Amino acid sequence: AIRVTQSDRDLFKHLITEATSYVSADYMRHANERRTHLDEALALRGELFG
Amino acid sequence: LAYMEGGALRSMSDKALGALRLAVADNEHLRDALRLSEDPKRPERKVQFFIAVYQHLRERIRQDIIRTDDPVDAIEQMEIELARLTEELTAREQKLAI
Amino acid sequence: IQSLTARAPVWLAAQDTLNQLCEQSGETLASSNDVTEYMQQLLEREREATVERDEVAAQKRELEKQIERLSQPSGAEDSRMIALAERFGGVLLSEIYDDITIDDAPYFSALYGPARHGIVVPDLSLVRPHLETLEDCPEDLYLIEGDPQSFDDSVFNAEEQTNAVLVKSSDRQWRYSRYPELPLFGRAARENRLEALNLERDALAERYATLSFDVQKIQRAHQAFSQFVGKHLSVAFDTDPEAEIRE
Amino acid sequence: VERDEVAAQKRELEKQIERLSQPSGAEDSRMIALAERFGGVLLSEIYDDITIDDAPYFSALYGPARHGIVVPDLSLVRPHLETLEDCPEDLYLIEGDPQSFDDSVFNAEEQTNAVLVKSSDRQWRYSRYPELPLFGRAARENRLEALNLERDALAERYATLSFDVQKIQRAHQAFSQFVGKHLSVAFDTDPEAEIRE
Repeated sequence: AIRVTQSDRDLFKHLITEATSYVSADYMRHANERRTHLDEALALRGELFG
Repeated sequence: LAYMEGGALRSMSDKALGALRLAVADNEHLRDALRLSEDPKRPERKVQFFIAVYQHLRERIRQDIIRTDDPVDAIEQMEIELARLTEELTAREQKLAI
Repeated sequence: IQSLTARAPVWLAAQDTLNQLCEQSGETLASSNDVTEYMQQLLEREREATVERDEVAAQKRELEKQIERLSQPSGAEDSRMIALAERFGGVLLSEIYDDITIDDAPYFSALYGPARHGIVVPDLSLVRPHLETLEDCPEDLYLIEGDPQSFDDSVFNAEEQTNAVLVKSSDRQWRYSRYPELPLFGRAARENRLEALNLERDALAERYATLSFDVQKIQRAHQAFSQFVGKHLSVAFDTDPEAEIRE
Repeated sequence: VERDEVAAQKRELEKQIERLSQPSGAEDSRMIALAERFGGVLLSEIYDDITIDDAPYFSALYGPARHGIVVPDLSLVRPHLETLEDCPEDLYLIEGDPQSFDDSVFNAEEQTNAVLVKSSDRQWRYSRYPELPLFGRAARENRLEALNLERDALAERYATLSFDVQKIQRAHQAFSQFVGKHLSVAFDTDPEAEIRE
C-alpha cells in the first residue's frame, strides 16, 4: 500500500504544479499587458487633448 | 505575480513548459491540448488545457479510499495515508509456534 | 509609493497562505493571539483523540489474544503443551474430546474443571524421573492415567446437580462447578465462537483506522500552523497595500 | 505530549493500587458471605500470616484450591448446594478445624522450585513456585509500597514536565508580544548617525 500511494502522490503533486504554473503565469502576463495598454491609451489621450 | 516584469513571467512559463513536455509525454489527449495551447493569439486554449488536466486527474482519484473531488485537496489525504501506514508498519513480535 | 511597492509582494504572499490555512480550518483567524489560542485548542483535540485511539487499541489487542487462544491445534495453552504432550507417551485430553457435541460440552467442561487441558498418560511413574526437568511449563500441569485411545471416564466421585456438578477430589476436599456457556471441549463449534469473535474484531479494526486517521490529521494541522508562523509572522495581519497605493 | 503520557501511566498505576481494595490487595466479599452461610472460614484468612519465605511453597501446594472455605462438617453444604447460584463458578470446600487447621490431605512431594501432589487415583498435579502467593499475605504491604514508589516516581516526572511546559509557554507569550510591538523596528540600525548627517 505504501508503494502504490507513494507513486500516486508523486504523479499528482508534480503534474498539478507544472500545469498550474504554466497556465497562471501566462494569465497574469495578459493581465499586465492589458494594464499597460490602458495606461498608454490614457497618457497619450491626455497629452493629445491638452 | 502582479508585481513582476514580463521577462520573469516568460522565464517561468518556458521552464514550466519544459517540464510539462516530459510529464505529459505518454498521454495523447493532454498532449494535443498542450500543443494547441502555445499560440499566443488564442489565450482561452491554455485554460482549456488546464480543465483537461483537472478532469483527467479526477478520473484517477480512486475514491475507494479518498472522497475529495478536487485533486489539490486530495494531496493532503495521500499525505495522511502515508503517515498512518508508516505508523501501522511498526512491529508486533509475538512470535511462537509449533 | 516606493516603500509600499517594495513591501507589497511579501504581504500578498503571506495573505494567500493565511487564507488557504484558515479556510482549511473551520474557524477564521484575525490576529497573532488568535492563532495562538487556536494552537491550544488543536492540542486539546490531539490529546482527546489519542485517548480514544489508545483505548480502542487495547480492546483490539484483547480481542486478538482471545481469538488466538482458540486457534490451534486443539485450542489450549499451546505454547508448551504440544511438546509436553509428545515428550511423554500421552495425548492431550482436550484433543480426545475434540468431537463432543454442544449439548454435552458444558457438562464435560464443568466436570473436568481446571484439568480440562491436562495430558493422559497411562502409567504416571515413567514421568517421575522426567519431572525434575520441567522448568518450562504452565504453572499448574495436570496428568491423568488411562488408555489414550479408549480413555474411560476418570474415576471421579462426581454427582450431577441442577446446572452444576459436585465432585470429591480428595478426602476432606470437594469442588462444585457451575455449567459455563461456550466451553473449551467440543472444539467443533468453538470455531463458531471464534467466527463470532472475528466478526466482532472487524468493527474494532475499522474504528481504530478512522481514529488513527483523525489523529494524523490533527498532527499535520499543527505542523502546518508551525511552518506558517516560522515563515509568515513578519508581515501577518498588516494593512492592505493595494488600497494605500491606489490612494 | 510527554506529560500526557506520564499522566496516563500514573492513572494505570493508581488503578492497579485501587485494585488492592481490602485490606491491602482485594479479596472477594462474596466468598466472605459464603463462609458466613456455612460454618467455616476462608482458607487464605487462615494462612494469611504465614512467613513470606514459605508462602510461595504453600501457594504452589494448594493450586486452584487456594480460595476455599474450611468447613469441618460437610453436612450443611449438601442440602444447600442446589440453592447456590451467585457463588463463583468453581467453588472449593475443605474439611478441617478452622481454629487449628490440620494439614490438608495431599500426598505432596517437594521438587526443585516445584511441588508434586497425588490429588486422586490416576491423577497427579504438578506446580511451580510463584510470587505474590495468596498465603502469607501479611497484607503484602511491601508490594503496595513498591507500587506507591512507582506511582510517586511517575507523579514527580509529571510534575517536572508540567513545570517545563509552563516555562515554554511563558517564553512563547513573550515572543508573541515582542513581534506584536517591536518587530517593525527590530534589527534596524541606530538612527543617531543619520540624524547627525
